[PDB]
Amino acid sequence: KLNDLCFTNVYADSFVIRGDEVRQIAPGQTGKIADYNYKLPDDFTGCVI
Amino acid sequence: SVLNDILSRLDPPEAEVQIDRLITGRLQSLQTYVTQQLIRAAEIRASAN
Repeated sequence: KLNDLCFTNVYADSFVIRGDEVRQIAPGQTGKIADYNYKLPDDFTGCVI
Repeated sequence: SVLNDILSRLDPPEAEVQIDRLITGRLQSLQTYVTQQLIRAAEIRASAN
């Protein structure tokens, strides 16, 4: 349903992490890198690929 | 059963599910009490009159 909806202020995040830590980069999750390098907000409304 | 106790033990992110509910349940207590008071007040008003 992405196309039908319309949005402002879109941002793009770039980085490479190992497969094991892919779960960590998500809202309300804990990882060394997630809690020490890049932490997603609780109210995030975005899609990560 | 304690807001201080529940809050210390739980983080906000997954906190909400328990924090949200206690709030819903407590709201119920107030509404029953508030509604009850009005009926009681109405009875007293008739008696007063």
